[PDB]
Amino acid sequence: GRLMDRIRKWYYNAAGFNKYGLMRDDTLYEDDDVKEALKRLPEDLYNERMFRIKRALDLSLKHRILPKEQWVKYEEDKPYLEPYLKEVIRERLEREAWNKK
Amino acid sequence: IHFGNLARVRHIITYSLSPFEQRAIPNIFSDALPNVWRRFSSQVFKVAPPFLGAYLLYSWGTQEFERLKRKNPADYEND
Amino acid sequence: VHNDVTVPDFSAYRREDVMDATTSSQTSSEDRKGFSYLVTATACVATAY
Amino acid sequence: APNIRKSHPLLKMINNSLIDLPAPSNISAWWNFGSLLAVCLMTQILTGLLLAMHYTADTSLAFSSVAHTCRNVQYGWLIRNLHANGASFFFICIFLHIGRGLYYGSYLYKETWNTGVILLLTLMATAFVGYVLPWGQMSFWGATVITNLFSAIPYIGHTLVEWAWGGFSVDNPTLTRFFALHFLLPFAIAGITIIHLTFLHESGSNNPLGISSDSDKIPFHPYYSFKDILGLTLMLTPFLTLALFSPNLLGDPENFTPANPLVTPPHIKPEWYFLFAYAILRSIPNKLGGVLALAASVLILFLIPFLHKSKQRTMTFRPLSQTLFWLLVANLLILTWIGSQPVEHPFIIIGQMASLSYFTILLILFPTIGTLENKMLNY
Amino acid sequence: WAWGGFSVDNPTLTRFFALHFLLPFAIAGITIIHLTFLHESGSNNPLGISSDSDK
Amino acid sequence: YTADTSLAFSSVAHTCRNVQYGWLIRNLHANGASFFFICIFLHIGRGLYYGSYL
Amino acid sequence: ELVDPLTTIREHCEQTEKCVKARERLELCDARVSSRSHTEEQCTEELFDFLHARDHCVAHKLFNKLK
Amino acid sequence: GELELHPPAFPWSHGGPLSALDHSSVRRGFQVYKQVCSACHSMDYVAFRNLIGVTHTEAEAKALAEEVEVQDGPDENGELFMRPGKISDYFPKPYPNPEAARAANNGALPPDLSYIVNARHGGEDYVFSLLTGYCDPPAGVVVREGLHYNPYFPGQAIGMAPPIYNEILEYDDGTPATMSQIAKDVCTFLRWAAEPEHDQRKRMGLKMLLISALLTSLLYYMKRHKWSVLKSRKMAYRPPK
Amino acid sequence: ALLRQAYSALFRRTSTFALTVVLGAVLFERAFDQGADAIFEHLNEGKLWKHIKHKYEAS
Ligand code: HEC
Ligand code: HEM
Ligand code: HEM
Ligand code: HEM
Ligand SMILES: CO/C=C(/C(=O)OC)c1ccccc1COc1nc2ccc(C)cc2nc1C(F)(F)F
Ligand SMILES: CCCCCCCCO[C@@H]1O[C@H](CO)[C@@H](O)[C@H](O)[C@H]1O
Repeated sequence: GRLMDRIRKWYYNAAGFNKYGLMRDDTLYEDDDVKEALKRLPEDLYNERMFRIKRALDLSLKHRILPKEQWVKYEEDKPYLEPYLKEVIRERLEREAWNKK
Repeated sequence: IHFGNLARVRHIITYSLSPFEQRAIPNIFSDALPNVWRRFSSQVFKVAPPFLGAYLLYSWGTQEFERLKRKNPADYEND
Repeated sequence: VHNDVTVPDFSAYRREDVMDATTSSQTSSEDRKGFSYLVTATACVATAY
Repeated sequence: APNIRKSHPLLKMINNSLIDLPAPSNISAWWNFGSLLAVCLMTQILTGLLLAMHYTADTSLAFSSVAHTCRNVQYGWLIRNLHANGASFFFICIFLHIGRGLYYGSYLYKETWNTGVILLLTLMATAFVGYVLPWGQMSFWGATVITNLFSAIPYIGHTLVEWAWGGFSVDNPTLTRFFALHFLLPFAIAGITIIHLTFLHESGSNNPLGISSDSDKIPFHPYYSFKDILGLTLMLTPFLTLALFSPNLLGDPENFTPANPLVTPPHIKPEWYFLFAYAILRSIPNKLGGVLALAASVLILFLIPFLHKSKQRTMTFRPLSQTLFWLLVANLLILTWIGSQPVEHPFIIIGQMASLSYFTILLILFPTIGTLENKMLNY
Repeated sequence: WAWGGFSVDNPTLTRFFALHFLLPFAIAGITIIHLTFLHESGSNNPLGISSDSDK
Repeated sequence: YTADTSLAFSSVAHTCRNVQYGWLIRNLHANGASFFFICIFLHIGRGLYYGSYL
Repeated sequence: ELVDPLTTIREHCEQTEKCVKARERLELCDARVSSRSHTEEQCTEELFDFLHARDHCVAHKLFNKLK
Repeated sequence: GELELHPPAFPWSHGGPLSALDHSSVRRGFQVYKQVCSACHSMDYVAFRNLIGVTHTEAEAKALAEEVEVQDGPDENGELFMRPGKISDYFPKPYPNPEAARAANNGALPPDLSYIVNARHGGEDYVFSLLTGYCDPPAGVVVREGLHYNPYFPGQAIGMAPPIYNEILEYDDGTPATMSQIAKDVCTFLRWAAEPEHDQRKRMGLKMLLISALLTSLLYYMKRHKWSVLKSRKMAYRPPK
Repeated sequence: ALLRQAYSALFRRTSTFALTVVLGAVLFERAFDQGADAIFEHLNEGKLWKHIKHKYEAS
């Protein structure tokens, strides 16, 4: 429903990672699927992500955040990793199911 | 040995000054405090709520317990 | 190119004596260090006690 | 190897864990408790040895030997103060150490976490036996009441109990074996602490944002050596202030009275750090069920790693989990409070609720809210 | 200072029990260090010549 | 055991006389200390003879 | 003869609106309890409220007049 | 029952975190103990030498100790025997053992007072409020024979008959021996007996605070000074883009 | 300019820095102690044995 979609944008703002300049995907815990997914990222997307994270960590150490202007906006958050992650998980399930078979 | 194998990093420049050129505790009023408040503000409503809800429970039960020690004059009327 | 790169401005953080881009920062060196080392030496004395 | 800090089989160790050890550039003050816990431990051991050197493990001399230590031994009173209060500091520190780990999902480092739990249990048993040593009224009845719970384990009940007591009731044989255990356990703690730090070093420290800190690591020294030393003095001031200005603040006055088997104290209650568990213990009326509830109240910690559903490591970016977390903390102050209150209405029902909520939050709510939160991120 | 008095007496006894209970653990401790240094080189052998050709 | 001049000697006697297998445990401990030294002296000897001290 | 500053201050305190109100409550209980054979009620609670208020008052003052 | 009365908070001269014990009040409290409580209450952990430099002179203390007969022994024939006291002796016990104690107090057992103030919730406030709080039972309350009414004592029926009354003794320093004055002095004394370190403990607490303040300060600067390198650090992303 | 002089004489060479910490502690102790006891005793005028002592000393 286009209602809970209001909820989403709410949560997104409540979470607050955008205040560090992080994209939703930059906050994913690096389990195994994510580890693999990242290895498949194009050089540029990978380095962009790297700087964003090193930037947040520097903010976090400083106990500061980004000026309101620079915060990532809900509709401008690039889910760059989700496509790859989605695939890494498909492949794994395939193998898993095939090995029980 | 963990320094050198850590991560693949490119195109990032950083600048820093010797500690003997800068201020140990700089901008206390223009920067420090403002952020201290910023931070305090953003958490109060997540933290305080349950602690307060406990204070109440505590305060009630402490009193409700003492009240049960006082006598009810309505047990010595009919005698 | 690296020629288009310059060190940001650290005015917001510089100690006074080395705030002026045209004054030898060496004249106030022994001063800025003597202070910070005095603090340290004192912590040592307190800890020794 | 050029510098003798990298090659030497011993200086290489001091170095690879306290000087060149890669630490996240942004770990907060909640990462200062590990070192405090350590220092605390070396401190307890040192003051303990100093006391053990004037103690006498015998029911006819225990109470008085401690009294003799405070009254006659040069600075004996001070060493005694520091030891009993140090045990508190130890727990305050350990509880925050745990909280921190729960909030920032450190438990994902399973072996580091599981060894942490073992350290907690060992520390609790340690303080338990150590408490019996001065042989006061609370020392005897605390020992009597708690160790008596084991007889509630069908079949081998009275057995394990009379074996542990070395007799038919808590008596001298129990005392002397408790002194031995109290003198021993701390070294096991130090032992296991080594293992704890070994597993930890495999991965390195976690950090407040819960994202790889590989792009920004810094040498433990001078950053964290100075940060940790400061964190020490900060805590130490209140510890000492409360110790030197209000010595008997935390202690029960019933322990200034020599144990007596023919006089049960009106209100038998543990030191502050056990209260919450005491509350959960009595919450379930039925000797066995209360024991099991107590057991699980701590053993539940071994389950946290498996009830993580979030796709993010910490709670820094999960507002729902945050409040639920603080609800839990407050849930614990309540149980604590209840633990110090007699078994009477309203306390009895408030207690059963707080217990019920405690397990509910950890077993049901937390894993659920995490799932719910993943969908709110469209994951 | 060691006796805790003017002659070997009770104060000496109680501090000896504590030391006796303690030292053995230090022995275990140091034993670990002993075996660590040893493992750097490996064991020596009756002929005193490199045993690398036959481990 | 009881670390007190008025009870030490007897606490050990009590251990041997009253404690289940206390006599055996006491024997093994005192004699174990000897074994310990016999072993350590040969350990050292070996080391001196075969130049392990290097 | 010497006087116990306690008894003095004890008297002066029993004047308090707090004491007077408490004191009155007691005399009433005592009266109805004393005039009834075979009963439970005990004027403990009332006695306590009075003693609590009186003694509370005594505390601030009493030590001022002690060496 | 199930109702209890809590003592008030008297402003003791030694209540302040930095306020020592009034040694003049402690000296008097000793007399009260020596001449009144000691007839029924033992104080096993205090010795005459403990008075020296605290409330008495060395000469005074030795005297106090000789006023007592102590049982020593054995001798050549293996016989016990009396002897005058030494400053190394502890305060004399009133009875040989609890059984004898109860027998002389109607089955009641007057406790050792060495750690009394720390052994009772209330401390000197509780002991003071009890000594000076004896009165008649309210309506409906009957105290069994041998027992006395005291609201401050749990159960209100205490086996101790009011130990002190005005001029029950006289201070050789010339202080008005009123009942409340007496109780006040013995209570101060009881605090000392439970923790002789009291004063030193607070003198240290003071030094601990100053040094603690000074050091926490310095170390905060040092920590900040080192971290300044990171706190002010700036960075940029410069892809060949 | 003491900071300058101090830095050149005391904090420069690690050897003199340590030597400074020692004499610094020696002096600081002597001073901190007197001041501390002086504060403590003054805060407790006439309550300590030290004070009431005269009343019973004189053979
Ligand atoms: C023997 C005739 C007594 C004299 C003289 C004093 N006390 Fe006593 N005291 C006595 C008895 C028999 C009891 C037992 C009360 C009971 O029923 O258990 C006591 C008890 C106390 C207590 C408190 C006991 C408690 O709180 O449980 C205190 C603190 C106490 N006594 C103090 C005290 C002091 C200061 C005295 C001299 C001024 C003193 N007592 C004299 C009997 C007698
Ligand atoms: C004897 C008690 C203990 C000691 C001496 C100890 C010591 C340490 C030390 C020194 C660290 C590193 C710095 C820090 O993060 O604080 C650490 C980390 C850690 N400890 Fe403990 N610990 C103890 C008990 C426990 C307990 C009870 C738990 C949890 C059940 C635990 C869980 C952890 C975990 C998970 C980490 C990882 C921290 C991170 O996120 O980087 N520890 N501990
Ligand atoms: C993990 C470290 C330790 C903890 C948590 C600890 C805790 C305690 C506790 C709670 C008590 C009772 C304090 C009181 O209320 O009186 C105690 C007493 C005692 N402990 Fe420890 N202790 C530790 C280590 C040691 C060690 C290593 C020794 C021996 C070398 C020791 C010797 C004693 C002695 C002699 C007593 C009895 C005297 C007294 O009560 O003060 N302790 N300890
Ligand atoms: C707590 C007592 C000791 C323990 C537990 C211990 C243990 C060990 C162990 C297990 C070995 C390896 C196997 C062997 O060659 O026997 C070893 C080797 C050795 N130990 Fe010890 N040792 C002890 C005391 C000493 C002493 C007193 C010396 C000499 C002062 C010593 C000198 C050596 C040396 C030099 C080796 C090298 C052996 C070789 O390969 O030639 N150890 N020790
Ligand atoms: C010898 O007894 C010592 C007690 C104590 O407070 O230790 C510091 C004590 C005193 C009074 C009542 C109860 C205790 C001990 O309590 C506990 N002691 C425990 C010791 C170890 C573990 C794993 C759990 C424990 N749980 C408890 C619980 F509070 F839940 F009953
Ligand atoms: C945080 C570290 C605080 C250390 C505080 C050291 C103060 C202890 O100082 C002590 O004071 C006593 C009373 O005057 C003296 O009798 C002792 O000799 C003295 O060492």
